[PDB]
Amino acid sequence: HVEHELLSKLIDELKVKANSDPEADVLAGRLLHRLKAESVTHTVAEYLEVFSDKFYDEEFFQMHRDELETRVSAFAQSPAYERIVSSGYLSALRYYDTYLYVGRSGKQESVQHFYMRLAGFCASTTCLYAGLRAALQRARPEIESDMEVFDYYFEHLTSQTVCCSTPFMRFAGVENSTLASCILTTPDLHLGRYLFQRAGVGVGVTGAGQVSVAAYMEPWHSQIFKFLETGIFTGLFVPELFFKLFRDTPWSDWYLFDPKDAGDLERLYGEEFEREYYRLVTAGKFCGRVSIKSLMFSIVNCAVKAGSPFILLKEACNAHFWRDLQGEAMNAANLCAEVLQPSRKSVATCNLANICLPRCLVNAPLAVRAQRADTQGDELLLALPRLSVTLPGEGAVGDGFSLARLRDATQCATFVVACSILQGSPTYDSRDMASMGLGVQGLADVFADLGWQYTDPPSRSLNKEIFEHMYFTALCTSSLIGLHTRKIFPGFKQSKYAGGWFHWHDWAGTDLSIPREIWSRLSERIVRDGLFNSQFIALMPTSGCAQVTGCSDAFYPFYAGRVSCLPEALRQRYLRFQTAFDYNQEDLIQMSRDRAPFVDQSQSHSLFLREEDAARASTLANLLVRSYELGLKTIMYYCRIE
Amino acid sequence: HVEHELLSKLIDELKVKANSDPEADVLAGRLLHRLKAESVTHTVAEYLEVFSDKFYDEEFFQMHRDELETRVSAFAQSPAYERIVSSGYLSALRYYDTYLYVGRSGKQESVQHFYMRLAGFCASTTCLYAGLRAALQRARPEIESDMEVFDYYFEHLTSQTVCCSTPFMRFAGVENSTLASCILTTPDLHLGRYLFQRAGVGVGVTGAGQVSVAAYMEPWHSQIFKFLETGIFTGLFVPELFFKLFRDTPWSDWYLFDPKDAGDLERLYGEEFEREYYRLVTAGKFCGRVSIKSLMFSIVNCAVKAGSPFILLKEACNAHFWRDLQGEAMNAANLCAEVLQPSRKSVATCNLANICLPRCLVNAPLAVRAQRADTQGDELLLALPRLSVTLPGEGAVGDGFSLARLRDATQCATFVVACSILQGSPTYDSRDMASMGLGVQGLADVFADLGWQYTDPPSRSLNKEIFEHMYFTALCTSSLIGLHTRKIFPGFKQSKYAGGWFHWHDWAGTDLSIPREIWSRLSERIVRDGLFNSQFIALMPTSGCAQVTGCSDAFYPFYAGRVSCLPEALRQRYLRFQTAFDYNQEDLIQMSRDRAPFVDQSQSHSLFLREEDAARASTLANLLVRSYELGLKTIMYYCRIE
Amino acid sequence: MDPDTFTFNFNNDPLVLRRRQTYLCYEVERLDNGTWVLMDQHMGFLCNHAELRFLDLVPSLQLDPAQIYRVTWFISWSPCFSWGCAGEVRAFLQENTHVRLRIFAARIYDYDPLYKEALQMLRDAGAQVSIMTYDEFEYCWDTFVYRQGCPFQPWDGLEEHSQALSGRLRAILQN
Amino acid sequence: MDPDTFTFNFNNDPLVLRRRQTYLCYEVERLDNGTWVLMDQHMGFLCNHAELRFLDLVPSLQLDPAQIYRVTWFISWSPCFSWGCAGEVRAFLQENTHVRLRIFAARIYDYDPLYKEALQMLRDAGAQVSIMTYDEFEYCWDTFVYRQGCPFQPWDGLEEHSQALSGRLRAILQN
Ligand SMILES: [Zn+2]
Ligand SMILES: [Zn+2]
Repeated sequence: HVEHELLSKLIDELKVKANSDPEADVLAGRLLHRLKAESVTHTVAEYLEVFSDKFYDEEFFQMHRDELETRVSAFAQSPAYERIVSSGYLSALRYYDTYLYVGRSGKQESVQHFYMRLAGFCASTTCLYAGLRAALQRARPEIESDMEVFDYYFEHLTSQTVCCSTPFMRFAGVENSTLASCILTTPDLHLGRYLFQRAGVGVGVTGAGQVSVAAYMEPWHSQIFKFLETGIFTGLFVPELFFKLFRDTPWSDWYLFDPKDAGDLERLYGEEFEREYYRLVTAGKFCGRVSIKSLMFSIVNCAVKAGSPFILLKEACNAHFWRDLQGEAMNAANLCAEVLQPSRKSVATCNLANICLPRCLVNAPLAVRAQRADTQGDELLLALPRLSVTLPGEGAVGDGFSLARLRDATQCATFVVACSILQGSPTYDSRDMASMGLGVQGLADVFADLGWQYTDPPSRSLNKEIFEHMYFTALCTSSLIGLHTRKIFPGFKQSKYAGGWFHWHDWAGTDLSIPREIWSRLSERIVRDGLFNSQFIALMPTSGCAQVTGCSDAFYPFYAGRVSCLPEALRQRYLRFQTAFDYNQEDLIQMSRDRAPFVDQSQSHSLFLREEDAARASTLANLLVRSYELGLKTIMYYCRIE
Repeated sequence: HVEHELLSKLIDELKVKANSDPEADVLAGRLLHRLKAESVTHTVAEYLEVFSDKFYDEEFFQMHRDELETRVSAFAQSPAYERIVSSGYLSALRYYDTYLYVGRSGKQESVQHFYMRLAGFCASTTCLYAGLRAALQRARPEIESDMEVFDYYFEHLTSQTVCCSTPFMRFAGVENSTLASCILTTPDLHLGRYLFQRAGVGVGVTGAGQVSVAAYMEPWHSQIFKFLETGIFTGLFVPELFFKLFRDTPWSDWYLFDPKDAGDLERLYGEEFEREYYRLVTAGKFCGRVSIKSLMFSIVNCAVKAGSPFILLKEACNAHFWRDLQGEAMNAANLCAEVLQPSRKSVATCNLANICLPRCLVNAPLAVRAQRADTQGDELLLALPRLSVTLPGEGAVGDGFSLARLRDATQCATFVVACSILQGSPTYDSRDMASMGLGVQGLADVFADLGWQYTDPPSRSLNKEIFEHMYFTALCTSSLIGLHTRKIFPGFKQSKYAGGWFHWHDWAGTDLSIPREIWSRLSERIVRDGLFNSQFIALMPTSGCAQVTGCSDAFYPFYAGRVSCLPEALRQRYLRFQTAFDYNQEDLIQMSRDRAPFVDQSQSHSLFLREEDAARASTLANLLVRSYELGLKTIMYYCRIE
Repeated sequence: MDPDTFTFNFNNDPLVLRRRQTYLCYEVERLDNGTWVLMDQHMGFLCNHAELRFLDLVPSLQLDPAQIYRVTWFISWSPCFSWGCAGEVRAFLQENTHVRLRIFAARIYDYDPLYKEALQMLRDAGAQVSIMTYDEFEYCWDTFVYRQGCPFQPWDGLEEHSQALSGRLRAILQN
Repeated sequence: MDPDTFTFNFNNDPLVLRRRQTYLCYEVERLDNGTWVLMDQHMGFLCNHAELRFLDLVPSLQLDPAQIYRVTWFISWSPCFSWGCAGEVRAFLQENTHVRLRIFAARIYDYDPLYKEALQMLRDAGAQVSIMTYDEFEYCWDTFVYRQGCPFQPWDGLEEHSQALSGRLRAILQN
């Protein structure tokens, strides 16, 4: 076999120069797919023979062998497969390194069989629960047979309108491992059984006393300084009193308390946190005497040196939860500071699925059939407007951002996350909670393809529209799933949703693209039916699933050319390719706050600073303070420095 | 440079196995394009610098350098360029061997620059004739600037909806060579000046007496037997009386005459051909006494041994011309027996352009802008129905065969042929003659993609619809061009068109997809305006463009697997891939007759026979008789034997 | 019952919910004097809806109406509703008032949307339903499983999953 | 003129129609007694619309109204209409009745859609228009071209193209 040696040598010679050649990395991906062509399964029968130990008793594949073979063969010649293969060298490398499962015989699974496995797992779960199938049929009144369920999932996954989490893409139907990517716990120091897993862990170590893991601690801790400077990340659930006292009267003195007594500061928050904090300092129970200016500058310096500390506003995180949480307050987030659940009583997980918004453009080809925008079959989504009228710019490759296929993608992602929760939760409490994080990716790609800067007013309007619409769709789909499965998350009663609430009620100056009459109908149906999921929208950095799709990293602007360091002639025409550092950080924070009311969970908001103002250690402080003033939940995830 | 050696070796290793692997020939084409990437021009400035001696005075390129660069760069990343590159190894080989021009410096022109050159030549011709521009603006009321003319031509050519002739794509603006692919002459034996050219030549040697060239001779010639058996092809303009006497009374004795006297048999045709023939035989002026059965069997045997003899019915060839031609009748065709013009008085040429009908499918992606099906601006083409309702079968990749973009392709092909005639005709008589041959390619691909056999009734209905619609569009566009250019072909007055005639009047049992009232309006506008072109539709085998576009060879079924020699299980599902030999030849002849009324010129009708009935030397005779009874012009072009 | 399948289909790990097959381990106890008495002949197990299979086998199990009996189900999945199993179990216990049913479900068959209603009507049918703890699992292993002397090997997370399922069931029944 | 320019811009091959530039070669002949007489001083040529350029050059060419003059145009392209060249020529010959114009066009400028009307109106203006044959081309070569003794070298198809253009022109004028 002399072809494979030539293929590998050409792979090296093209990937060495693939950084500056956009035509060579695509060729590298094609040649890498060709090189592994004979080492992967070619037919569904061969796939079931090689992986018989994972599929000998999987009813769906065994009884739909022929239809699966027909659809996979159609997909192989489909333009979606060509797009997937032509996604670059990194996409193919990630496929053949992580996503594509390998059996005993060494015959890896092909890309077509990989997407077959994902869609078949989803379809089998839906047909097997008999309530997810009913919910899907009510939400898609064109699906009758289980093979049509597979068709729905297969078109929505192969077209990459739904970008599933890494554990889901890796172990859906091939392993009994947990499909929840994010795990957060707050033990009374259990945790060891999750460190041996392959999912991120967020630990609240505020009560300590005197895989990737994120440790969260409140600033009033006795060893806050020892925790700041030390594999393991850092988290700061900063109280509002910190930002207040730093903003005006910076000379005021912060107080530290050891967790031996600590009053009830960890348990509660809000205005009574100020009363309890000041009662404690008047009672002389403070162990520390550190000035608040010094602590703020220490946090800023530790952030600029390394992105270790995560800054999350306790008030925004807790007061906007669907429960009261005034009595007991969470103080720990997930690994990426974008999942917000209480975790003291039991281990809380979250299942994530992203939506590549470039696939929501009208001109973007999709494997989804054309006869699916109609026959949508949900009375609350037929009445919503589409084409997202926002006047795209002159240099716009995109032609409107349909905003209706965005809702279809949100529906399919909600159903996929429901399947993942039901068939891959590590504990029954997490399974019943049904925490869903629906992030986005390619938002910068959408703005560029529509000929705008990230900051342009059309970009902000489209951002708000996207997040409001996807939150509304997630709510409606979760309500339908809960109604047709009767699996309502345990705390739905005597909660905010049960009385009429949508997480955008508790914000100031929110403009809705929905006429407020369909929100009322959604509230009525939620009240009379319930919600299957407790959390819906959570913005994941999704650095892994974006590589195989080519979508831009999450909702951030481009940060991974030298558009700024380019002549003015080739600067206005490529101004929409400005890096995230080029954009004013105030505008990014304002856009994050604009999308915040429609993100029930947190969002991995990262600040992008250059080495001219980050070293000042006063611009970052002002950014954090004004992020406080806007009520953001995750004030700072990573302090990116260029 | 080590990449080139690896590329060449892998090209060899992929093209050696490209016959049985459809994924390897595409990769071979991509890698051949990559290998020549640095050996071809990359920018429009570089293209104009390398080929300055052909474009120093070309005003269009010099004044539109920047816009051309922008459009070519957009085309490079456009999906049309990806489709062109992924057309296989043969397409790339033909590009880099024949079509792409090579300058003095050795830098070949790139594919994008090649299509730029074609579109720029067309746009420059339209701009500098000032009547083609007006006609195009009337026929496309969205084109204002010359750059929009270039956009129109570039979009239609890059998408390969319109395929120009080989001389056009080889010498459009780089050489002053003739752009007419077909040349036919009937000298009084001048011809030498065209043999030194690189175009097909068709010579009528009926008056002989006692590059590729086709010689045509009537059966009554005294040296007919010496002409039949002997680089040069063979042609037989067979009269009606031959088939009449062969069909009944085969024992009747045929007569041969020398051209020394010959009566007036060569000059005239029809019923008075029978009277002149019988008057001559009663006058005892016949040199020969050969039996008609022997002559017919000799012709059949010479055809089955080699496809040299071309059988064209003189009656259908002459009686359906737009003139009378009763007094003087043509006896010679072009190289491919598909161009029918008188050639005694002067050398007649024909400019050809093909249409890939697979590009007329609704699901086929096109480089043509979506905002072009509307704003047609031709009142006789906006009212015509589209989507060609024919109920495609279950296994249909295509979804309707729009039949409106077919008319747009016919319009653009008519304009391209007009430009070629005006700027590349070898003589003023041919330039005024304005003979246009608009063929089709990929018809078998259209039938297969619509889930039909070539013989299915939907396939026949679509065939008739396609040819009637394209003939109508050619007529309307030529009338508009003649009106806005004041260049009407010399014999339009006192001709058939000037009185109301459309070449489908003189046929029996013709069903019109046009409501016959729009035909009346076309007749009125032709009468009051005239026609720029004298001939409109002619079916070319187009064996060259089929390699570079992937469209099937002309209107023939697939003939260039072993579908017949395949198990019955994999025979019904692949039944639409039947070879042309599998289909009943009578059905093919019937479909050729069905499309004949809307083909004003002749067709390249080739019969496909196996080595079980061709050797019988009687089935071919019956096929020829049936083709005669249906009034076909070209009874047999090639007698293909498998 | 052979091993390597009792562990597979009696594991209560939610990550093992992928594969479903009901296995009803049954035994009958007679109320002699005041203490239930077990016999070796009526010990057995069933495979796959096993609930009905047992409902069809119980007429031919040498039942004596005079002496009231009690039967315990060591079923892998909780009885379901939309397939009707809870209905037939309630109907069987509605007319046959001399037989008491004990259900020990290793897992809650929440695959049925009507599982809460099924459990509620099973409770209303006079049969108490619970979730297997470690001692029921070891009793099943050393009674119905052909262990050939091998002791019972617990799986990871048995206690936690058992407690979670017991809490869910006791929340369902209290309604 | 100069070689490689007269030959390039006076070739009547339809394949050479791509390159267009009007070149006008003029000479004036006075009608002395009964025979036209040519002089060297008014011999010359123009460049690129050469027709008007000559129409504005003629008043400053020592014109004598008393003696009737005749001027011959050995123009590369036939005079055009939509740019008004034919109209300007007709206007010049309408008032200046003592000047006769002879037009010898190497090619018919059919780029103008109204070239037939231009030729017809030029004929109506009293100036006869023809197409250059071989004799006219060689006269141009040895009169208006700096040949430096090199004889005239005809191109391929001169006679055929000249005859075709002459036939077209006489068909246009007869109307
Ligand atoms: Zn059951
Ligand atoms: Zn002019």
